[PDB]
Amino acid sequence: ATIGRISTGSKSLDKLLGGGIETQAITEVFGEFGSGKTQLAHTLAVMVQLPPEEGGLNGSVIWIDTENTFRPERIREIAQNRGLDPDEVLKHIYVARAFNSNHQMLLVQQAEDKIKELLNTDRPVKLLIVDSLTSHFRSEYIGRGALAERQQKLAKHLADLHRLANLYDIAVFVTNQVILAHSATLRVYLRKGGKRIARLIDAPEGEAVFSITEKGIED
Repeated sequence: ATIGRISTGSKSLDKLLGGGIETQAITEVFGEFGSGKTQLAHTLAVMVQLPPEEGGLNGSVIWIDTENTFRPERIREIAQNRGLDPDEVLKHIYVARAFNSNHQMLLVQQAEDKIKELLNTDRPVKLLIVDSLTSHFRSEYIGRGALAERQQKLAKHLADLHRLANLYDIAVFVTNQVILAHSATLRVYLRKGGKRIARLIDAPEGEAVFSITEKGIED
């Protein structure tokens, strides 16, 4: 299948990304606490629901929330301010809270069932968010021996995610609060300037700049 691209809501960030985040890929955003990673996730969860000519993929969203940071009210605000019905937008976001890293891994398997269920509806899954990708792995795999073990478990989790992205034409978007290997397709470093600034890592070589607004994010 030909890939799709989901606009972020920011023209600046979209250019940095070549149009938006890609389906059949894992995009990792990483940066310190408060950089805006979860804001970007909320914005994408709305943008993907737009029709293709408006930068969306008429898609549903699966959201694996590991830090209890999903906020329906924020979805409502973003949807309303972009001309969309808040309750309809929320209906197409399927959220599961991951209790620990093992549960988080199982939730990826369960996600495949929902992806199959919606595959031939008018709104197939087009975005799968994991926020935070790494928080449970950080708290559980710690101390001598943990670097190898944690990295192996993460890699396998990411391989499961890559398979869903590639098999079912989905954009996977993951967040990571920050010498280690990484297996995401594209890594985006995000930092706070009221501006937020994004740079592609190990990959346009410039930087994108955007604001957090009532529309999610925008230039």
